[PDB]
Amino acid sequence: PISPIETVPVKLKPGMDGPKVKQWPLTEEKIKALVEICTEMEKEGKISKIGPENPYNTPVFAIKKKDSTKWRKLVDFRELNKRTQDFWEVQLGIPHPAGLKKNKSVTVLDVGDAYFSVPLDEDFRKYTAFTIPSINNETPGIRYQYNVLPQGWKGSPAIFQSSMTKILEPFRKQNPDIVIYQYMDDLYVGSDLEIGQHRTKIEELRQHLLRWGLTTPDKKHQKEPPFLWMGYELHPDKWTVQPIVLPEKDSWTVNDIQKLVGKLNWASQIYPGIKVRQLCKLLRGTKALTEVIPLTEEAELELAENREILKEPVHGVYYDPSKDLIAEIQKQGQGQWTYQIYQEPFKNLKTGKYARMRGAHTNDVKQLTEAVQKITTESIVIWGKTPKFKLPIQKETWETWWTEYWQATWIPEWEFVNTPPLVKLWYQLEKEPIVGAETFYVDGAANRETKLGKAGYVTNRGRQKVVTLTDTTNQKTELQAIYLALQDSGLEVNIVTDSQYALGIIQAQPDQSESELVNQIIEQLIKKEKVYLAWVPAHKGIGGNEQVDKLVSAGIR
Amino acid sequence: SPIETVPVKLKPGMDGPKVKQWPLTEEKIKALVEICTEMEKEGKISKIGPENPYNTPVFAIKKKDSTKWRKLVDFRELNKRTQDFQLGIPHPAGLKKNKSVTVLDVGDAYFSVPLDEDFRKYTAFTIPSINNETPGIRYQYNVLPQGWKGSPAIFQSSMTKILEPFRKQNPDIVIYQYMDDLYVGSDLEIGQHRTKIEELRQHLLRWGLTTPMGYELHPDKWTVQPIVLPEKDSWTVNDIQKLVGKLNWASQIYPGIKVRQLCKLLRGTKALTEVIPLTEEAELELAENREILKEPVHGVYYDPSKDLIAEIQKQGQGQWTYQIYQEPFKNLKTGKYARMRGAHTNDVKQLTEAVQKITTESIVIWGKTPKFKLPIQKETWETWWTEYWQATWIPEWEFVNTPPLVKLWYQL
Ligand SMILES: CCc1nn(CCO)c(CC)c1Oc1cc(C#N)cc(C#N)c1
Repeated sequence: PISPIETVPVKLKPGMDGPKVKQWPLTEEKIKALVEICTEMEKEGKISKIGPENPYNTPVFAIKKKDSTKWRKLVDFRELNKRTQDFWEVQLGIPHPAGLKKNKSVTVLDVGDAYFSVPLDEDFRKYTAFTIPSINNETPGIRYQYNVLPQGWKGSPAIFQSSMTKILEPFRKQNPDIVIYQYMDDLYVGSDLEIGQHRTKIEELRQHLLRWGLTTPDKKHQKEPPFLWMGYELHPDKWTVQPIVLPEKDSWTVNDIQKLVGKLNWASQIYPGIKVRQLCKLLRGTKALTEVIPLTEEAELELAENREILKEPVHGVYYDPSKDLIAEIQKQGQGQWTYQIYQEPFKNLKTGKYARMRGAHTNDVKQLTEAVQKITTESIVIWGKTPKFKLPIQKETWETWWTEYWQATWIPEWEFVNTPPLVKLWYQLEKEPIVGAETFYVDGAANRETKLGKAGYVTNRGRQKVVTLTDTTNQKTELQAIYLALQDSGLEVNIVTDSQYALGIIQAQPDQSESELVNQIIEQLIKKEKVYLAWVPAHKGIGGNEQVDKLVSAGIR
Repeated sequence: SPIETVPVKLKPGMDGPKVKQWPLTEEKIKALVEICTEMEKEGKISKIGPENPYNTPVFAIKKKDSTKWRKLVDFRELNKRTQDFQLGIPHPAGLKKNKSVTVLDVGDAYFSVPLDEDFRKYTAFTIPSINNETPGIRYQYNVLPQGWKGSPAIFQSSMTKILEPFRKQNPDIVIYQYMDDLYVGSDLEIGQHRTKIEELRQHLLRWGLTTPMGYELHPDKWTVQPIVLPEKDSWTVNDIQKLVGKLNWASQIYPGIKVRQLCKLLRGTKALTEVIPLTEEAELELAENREILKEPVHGVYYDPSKDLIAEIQKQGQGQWTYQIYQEPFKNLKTGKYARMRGAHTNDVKQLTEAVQKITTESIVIWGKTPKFKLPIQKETWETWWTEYWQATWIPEWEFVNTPPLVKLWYQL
């Protein structure tokens, strides 16, 4: 059918007019197919013959699907699409199974010949003009135009969507306790009614839809659980990921590892513990797709650990709006975090992992906070509410960090859970200068042209040292200088730098870095018993800084 | 009750806003649906089709002394693409000098004036749904929308008529309109002041707008807090070094600053804890600088062609410092914010309070909101700001990593 729904007024982009793309001369066979295909469509009101007036045209083509000798009609709307107004956006997200509410009875109804059952604005049809060419550019071809939403046109997905929304509205009002999910041409229906009433409610729905030009499958034609939906396997009381097969292979290509990471990240939705970090590392620099990449000992271990996890089929439960959501997070390793969300202890609605920030100097407290934030966002999207957190960090550790950190931070309602490895700060800078501790005045310089540099210090105990560095930057020398002072100092130290850069890094109590150097410094800071770090403006009559600036600057301009 | 609509126009080349809707809680979605289905019945808004490619974000807030959900539309994009907002509202310089200023929400007035038919499209917004089960509920405005700077610009004519009697009766009272609010300042005793506000609400009442003893500001008692120089008997190298740094920095703002005498004390590689007696010379320089820091700042002047910028620092113990300038260091205003009894455990809560306070002051002083540099993670702010937000307006903001020194310079 063709829905009796009021049409959506459509228009071309402001300073633009309809397409006028000439018809390529087509094969005798392809021309025959188009004629019959179009005759059928015309008979169903999908298209209509047009006068010579209409100056618009869009190319037409014909292709046959194999294992069958049945032709298909392809229209190239690339041009019309460039000229068509921008529309809204069908949806801002895809439903996640974990968000699906528990309902005794569920039915899937797909809207049949979707796009073709919806009318197109009459004032716009003129722009959908296409021509079946005559055997060898004989004379005028048979000219048609669409009356319905053309397959592959810009506004079809959005217009169909709206039409369905308008159609479903009255039924929604009269049946507030029934869930209907609109997804493309599909339609999923859920209720807490016993079959009987539900099949009746379904039938009533279909009748309302049919009364509006939309065909659906009848009982015996409806799909049965499990439902294989957009990568998922849906059962009435549980869900999981579509059967994942980890390819047993000797020699892996970039493409193979890419697909592997993909399936793994995908499986991470329900399978807890999946680690992908070591595999991603191999995908650095890549340069090729068919190039084979040898697996590191670490990747082989990671892959093996993943296999074990995937050997045992895991399932997810559905959402109960009456119960609270609980999210638990655990540290898997170096910058690796996993979480799980449930309502009833250990009956997971969903799983996930977190492993961001490319080592831009961070600690476990910052990471945990980031993971909490990420989880919070997805919970709002999926369930419309934030979960209660179970964190492997002491309230004391948390308060100490937050109160003293420069950035405003805030975790929703959480509770400590003794699940090792626990999150903690590995070292802490002193609040005031240490009495009876050597004071190192450090500094570093680097020549912009030569990339050569010097790093060193001078103490109050009269000590001195100056190292020469190759292929360095000002930043690296400043950090080198601090590293030097930490190496030659012992348990208690006061360090005075002129680098806001280094002060910034160290103050944030990092425990991980992409910089081998910063790691040296961290490793060294952990060993100390007491460390005080102060800053002074450079190029001033400031005793100490004024002097290190000499030996470090000499020979390096 | 339609009238002759004011034809609105986007900037040449500029196109309507296409800003994504951020996920909202079920609680807020429920509230917005209830509010919107009611505004639709009243003809203020109407459903729209997919042929409307525009979108503006929407949220749900609750003002102070209010337990009823309110709709807050984030028109920041549309506002930037409008002006028009052409015929603006002049900012009175007398407002910042009043003994007291009262803020009154007059947003309910805008729903009387119909919006230009050809502009309506640009006011489109979406009510999202949980787990994207349902496609968003789409609407657009038929009347002047709250939050759009075009509404007060258009409503000026009617606002001046409403206020004419009250104005002639109290020609010493200053009335400033900014977005959905009215700023009313007088030098009257608090008693008369409040009495005059009550009278003003009656005038507004006669025009259908119930304008509810609102937030009371005292711009007189606003004094730019200095940079603060310590006051100790004995000083260490560390203290002088901490002082030299602080002054070295401040010297970039206040020209009259000197540091040569103090720096003379810091010579040789001494231990940080070593006590150092200050020379009588350094004593003067120090005292002399403190005097400079008491007074404003010579050279800085508000330039109406340039944007206002506000930086905030977390000081700890519920304390926050902030600075307003148009060009870095050239501080037009500096201040402080201390957590009010309740937020005893929330950084985001305190930061949103501080932002609103600073924004309010900017409106009073310059009649413009500053662009904020927020010491927080975007996603965190994005997730929580609406939880404690109570203003009808929304300033522009960006997220930054506070330079550790800056905290000290402004530390109190
Ligand atoms: C109300 C729709 C619905 N609820 N539940 C939870 C049952 O307790 C399920 C699992 C079977 C549904 O079915 C879908 C089937 C397909 C398919 N094919 C897709 C989606 C979605 N989203 C949902």
